[PDB]
Amino acid sequence: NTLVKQLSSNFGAISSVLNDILSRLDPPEAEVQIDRLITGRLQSLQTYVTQQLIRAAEIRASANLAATKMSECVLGQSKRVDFCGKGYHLMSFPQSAPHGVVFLHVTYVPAQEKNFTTAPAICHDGKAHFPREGVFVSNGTHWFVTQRNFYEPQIITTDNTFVSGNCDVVIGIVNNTVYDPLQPELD
Amino acid sequence: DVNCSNVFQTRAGCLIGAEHVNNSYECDIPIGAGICASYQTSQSIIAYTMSLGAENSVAYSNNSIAIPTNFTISVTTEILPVSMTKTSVDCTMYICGDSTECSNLLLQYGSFCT
Amino acid sequence: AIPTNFTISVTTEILPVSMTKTSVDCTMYICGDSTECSNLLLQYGSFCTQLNRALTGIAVEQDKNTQEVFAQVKQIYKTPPIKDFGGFNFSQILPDPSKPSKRSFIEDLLFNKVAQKFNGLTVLPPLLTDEMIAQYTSALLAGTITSGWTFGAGAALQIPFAMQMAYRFNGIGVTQNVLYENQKLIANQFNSAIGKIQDSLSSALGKLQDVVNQNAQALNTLVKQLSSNFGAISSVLNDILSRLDPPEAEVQIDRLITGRLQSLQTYVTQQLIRAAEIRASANLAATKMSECVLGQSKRVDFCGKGYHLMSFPQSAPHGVVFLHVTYVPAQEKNFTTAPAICHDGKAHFPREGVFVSNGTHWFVTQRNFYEPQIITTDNTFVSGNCDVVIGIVNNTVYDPLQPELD
Repeated sequence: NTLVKQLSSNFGAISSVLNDILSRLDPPEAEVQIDRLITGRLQSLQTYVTQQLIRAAEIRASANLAATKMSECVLGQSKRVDFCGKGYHLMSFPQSAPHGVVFLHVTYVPAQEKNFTTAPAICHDGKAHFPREGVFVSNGTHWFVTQRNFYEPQIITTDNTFVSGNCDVVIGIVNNTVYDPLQPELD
Repeated sequence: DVNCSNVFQTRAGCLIGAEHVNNSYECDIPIGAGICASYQTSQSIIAYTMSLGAENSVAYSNNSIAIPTNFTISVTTEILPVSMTKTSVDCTMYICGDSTECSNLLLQYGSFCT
Repeated sequence: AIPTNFTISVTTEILPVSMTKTSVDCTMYICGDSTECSNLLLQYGSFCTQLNRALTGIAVEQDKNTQEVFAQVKQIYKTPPIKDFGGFNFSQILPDPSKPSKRSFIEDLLFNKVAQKFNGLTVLPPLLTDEMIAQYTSALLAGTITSGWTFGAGAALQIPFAMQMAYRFNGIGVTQNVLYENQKLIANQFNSAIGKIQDSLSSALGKLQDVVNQNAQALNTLVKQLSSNFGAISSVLNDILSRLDPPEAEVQIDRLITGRLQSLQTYVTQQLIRAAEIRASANLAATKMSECVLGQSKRVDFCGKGYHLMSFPQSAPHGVVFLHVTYVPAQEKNFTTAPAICHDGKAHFPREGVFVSNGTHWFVTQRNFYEPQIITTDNTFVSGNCDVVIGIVNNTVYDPLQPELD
């Protein structure tokens, strides 16, 4: 609609019609009137194309950004933090849209939580025990073992705890016995 | 940029028609200098300071860790453009019409329209 | 070569998220305390109408970039009252209450380094002040030393820093038991790395200064154009009308209006190009906020230089300062390795480590640290015979299942 208004503007002349200049004015003296009309429109065309090149860069930047999310969030699982939506992304569902695309991410965000006591290490017979990938928790006096996501207490055995020296090197290490399933198997 | 009932003089401007209160609410209409305006409580246009969020703190401990017990499933929606419309502009039709001398002067600027 | 020692190094990175705002109007620039100037400006009103909609379209994007980098959560977290963070002393990144502003000592050190409106060069004031930006940076540093990565994806989960530091160190392949055996060594190297950055920033922020210089340089260009004649004899509109009548001065006023429209189209073109660089840099800075600060990103040459463990975002005028914690090994030796070890006709392949030797005995350790461990059957597994492997040595396995039966 902006280019339509340029055809009606006189640009300092007496009329914006090309046929009107060659009717009321002689051709030998009409060269100074048509030149101002053409020059006034060339500045509008150069500005129009300049704006289209800038808007094309924003669309190109959005197309390259959406292409990475199409080959990672949809095709495969992206382990990045806050990339495929907002939370632990699992799978995506791309949907079509006029002059665009709509993404449907399925995140995994926990809900409520509780509070339990922990310990950096557990000392048994002078050997420091460390978890493999879990975290030592405790409800009452009992010391259990769970993962770092869902609350699933288990029994602290020898398969989840490994020795790594003595107990006089860990600052703030507690003292608690460790159940050994190998002993009842030999009895 | 005017030096200054319900007159409020801030670092961004001068608003006449909104009473400033000591309470802080959520932002809505941005004005400047971290001051927003909204239609809240009779109810009229009042001025206040925008709220940056609910101030809270986490009790730091040395022998306690929070373990989540319940998990939920949330689905989000994002909008990203892909393409737009395509147009075309020609010098022989937009600049000149059904004339003859108009196309003669355009030949001198043929490199621009090309 | 298996590394035996580890060091802690902190790198810096200056990236700009925003700039200065400036609004230009055709009224206080092209026209004057004159009367005929406005009449001619109505024929070229379509050019100035786009200026009032293109310059304002940049100011709405500068405030939007600030809501994507510094605005990540909806809760304002504060620092805990206990200053004991597991042996690590935090005071350089925490806001000092004795200071008049809510900024730390590092944020206050970089702040010291970082007539025109009468001609139609109005400056729009920013929305977010310098006090509200420091509040968002304090909430990110509070959740990092406490939670770390659980506050940005749900509720805040409290966890001591002694056990949280071991989780950040296991993201490279090293076990967690090594951190507890050298807890005093990491605390001495972490505090020494902060002193090197503090002394370096007290005696160069060129990424945030060149942007301001380019803004003021383009403003002086429009000032020089108003004093020119553009083919006439004067520049003030109140001087030409006082000596020439409007019926005869129309050949000079049109040249001044046209000669100023070229500078407006050139100035608005450079602002749109510089806005694309700030918008592109804002998307890259917002990505590192959710990758380096939020979570442990294993990307190479992305969160500093080397193995990344944690980050600490800071504040900066028209920018953002990051403090990554890199990991680089040092002091390595030479040991003899072997692809596999044959026992009673079975090739034992490792699971996560590699066999090492010192010329006499044969040990086994991981891929990132030298830990002298005996050859066990629980750390390896059999797979076929020994005549299908090109390179394999022969050594007796201790077999931990033998002493258990005695």
